[PDB]
Amino acid sequence: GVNAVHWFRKGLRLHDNPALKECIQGADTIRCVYILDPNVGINRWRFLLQCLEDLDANLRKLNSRLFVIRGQPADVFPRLFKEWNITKLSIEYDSEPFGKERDAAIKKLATEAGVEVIVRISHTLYDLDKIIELNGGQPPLTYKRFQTLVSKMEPLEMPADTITSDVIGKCMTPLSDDHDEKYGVPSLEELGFDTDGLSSAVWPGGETEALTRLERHLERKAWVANFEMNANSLLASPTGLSPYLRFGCLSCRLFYFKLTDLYKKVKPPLSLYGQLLWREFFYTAATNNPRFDKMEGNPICVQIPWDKNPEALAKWAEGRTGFPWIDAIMTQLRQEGWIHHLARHAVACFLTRGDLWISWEEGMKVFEELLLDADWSINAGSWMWLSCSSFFQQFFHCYCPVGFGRRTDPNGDYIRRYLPVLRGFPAKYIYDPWNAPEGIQKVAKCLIGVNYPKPMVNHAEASRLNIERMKQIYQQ
Ligand SMILES: N#Cc1cccc(Cl)c1NC(=O)Cn1c2ccccc2c2ccccc21
Repeated sequence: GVNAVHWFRKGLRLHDNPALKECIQGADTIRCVYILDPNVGINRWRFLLQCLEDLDANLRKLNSRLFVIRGQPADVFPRLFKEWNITKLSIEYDSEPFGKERDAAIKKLATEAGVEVIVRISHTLYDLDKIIELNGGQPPLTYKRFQTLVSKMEPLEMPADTITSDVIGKCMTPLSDDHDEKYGVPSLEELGFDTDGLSSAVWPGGETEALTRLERHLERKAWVANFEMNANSLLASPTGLSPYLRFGCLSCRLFYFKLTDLYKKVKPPLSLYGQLLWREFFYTAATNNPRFDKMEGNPICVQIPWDKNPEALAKWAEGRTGFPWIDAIMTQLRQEGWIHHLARHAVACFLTRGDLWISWEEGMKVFEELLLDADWSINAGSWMWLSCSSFFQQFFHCYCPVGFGRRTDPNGDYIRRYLPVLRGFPAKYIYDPWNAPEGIQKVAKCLIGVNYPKPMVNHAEASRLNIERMKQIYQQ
């Protein structure tokens, strides 16, 4: 008699799920559980709930259900193991340090109850511990070294077979009459969110949406882009995949295999999988470093004397800096949950080494709240990279908070879109409205300093001083 539980955390999908697949074989019963207890904003929570709704719908097609349990894993699992006579628990492996800690605690609870624990890798292409072992026990802090080590790995695992009725076979899911009340997927309102002024999501969550986008994304790559940021790129794309990769609606391995297959048929260079390998790079760097998201106590982070300035930080996080390019980017972020990678560079440089001299830790927390694709490893890694705090990054140049926006969207339509208060300004002044004469401000029906703030710093001087201060941290 084998009674199994598969615990969803990431990997919110039925395709390429080796842990769920392995759990199901030889089992008599199976139940898939998600555990949630009622720094995450409404867009991230809405995405998660839509993922869980899609999972429950797809399990329903298999004569099963998703079980959503409200609580803490260490508090709910002991009695669950007992009630359901559980003998096997499966999880997709979590390389991140806090998830490792949580999973080690559950493993000991499982052992005490005589429960076998199955762990399989499917959030990353590679076994990250084997990369670290290859490198002598420390992760590589350069991309080229990472590539070299990966080229000595065994060829990659192919994705596992989707969970179907055939896979499930004679295994089944016992279902109680009270299932939809006791184990049902929560609502935003039940989590405490006012959904009064809530437009529908720019980024619908779920495996079904992810796989649809994946197909269209490949057609676009071959047919339209031919495998090769402008005003268009700043706006969300219907074939963008990154929030689905972060939540695990889309397998990174399935994506990788589909990309290689598409290229083979139609026509590979590393640029074909550039994005996916940077993902593995930061996970690898983070896995053995519990202070990866901190400056102090973080052995890979340069110690830099950042300022504490809650007023400036709040202006940055709420898009009230008086620099329209920065404010529009931070507005799209809060409203929609995604901004272009190069827009992230711009606002991150502004907050840290370029202008405000505020610690990268603070920007990382705002991004963790608002960015759908901001998993902990890549977010902390990127903020250290941008602030010149690790990965041997140097302060060569500083993004201009006027000129970069002006070069990406010369017309300023992006500004007019997210900062409609500035819609009346001509392109000559749209990125530096404080330089507009009062008469232009009067026709635009926007008095700078009254209806839209004046710039919070002088960029030419703040950047000059900042570059100086960073230079002198190092021996000249
Ligand atoms: N990929 C990659 C990569 C590779 C090398 C260097 C950097 Cl900074 C990289 N990050 C980006 O380009 C964009 N990016 C950011 C930029 C600034 C701050 C946070 C983020 C962030 C968070 C989650 C996901 C992508 C993110």
